[PDB]
Amino acid sequence: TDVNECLDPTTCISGNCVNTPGSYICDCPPDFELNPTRVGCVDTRSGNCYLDICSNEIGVGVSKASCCCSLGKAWGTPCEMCPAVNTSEYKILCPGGEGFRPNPITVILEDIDECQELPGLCQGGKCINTFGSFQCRCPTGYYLNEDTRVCD
Ligand SMILES: [Sm+3]
Ligand SMILES: [Sm+3]
Ligand SMILES: [Sm+3]
Repeated sequence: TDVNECLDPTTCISGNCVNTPGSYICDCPPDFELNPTRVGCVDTRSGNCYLDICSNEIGVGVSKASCCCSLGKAWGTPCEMCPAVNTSEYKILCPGGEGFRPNPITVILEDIDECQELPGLCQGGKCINTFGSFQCRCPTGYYLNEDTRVCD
């Protein structure tokens, strides 16, 4: 008889498993698509990332997870609000919690590089990417405005 692999927790990352004879299928939620190896779901669309809500663009042409699993509050056009951190939506979009996103091809979790993807988080300063976060240093004479993310 068949193994019901859906009882395995590593099965169908960010997706809904449906057991079949042989292995199983992963049903991806709306806006998500199955990766090449069929072990999980990822949102592969591109869109702008916004700090407020759609305004205050901090990233251009980035994925929704890179935006929303970081400091973004809204993403894309038409504007989609990032899911709140305690919802099932956030669990699906950010399976590794804050600061990380699944590789669009291997679905392996990787650190989001905020300096490469969301430069607007440090307007006018020097950004250093870190594991799970990033650092922003404003040049001498300027200070980080926490609400706008602009050195001054
Ligand atoms: Sm099976
Ligand atoms: Sm829902
Ligand atoms: Sm990072």
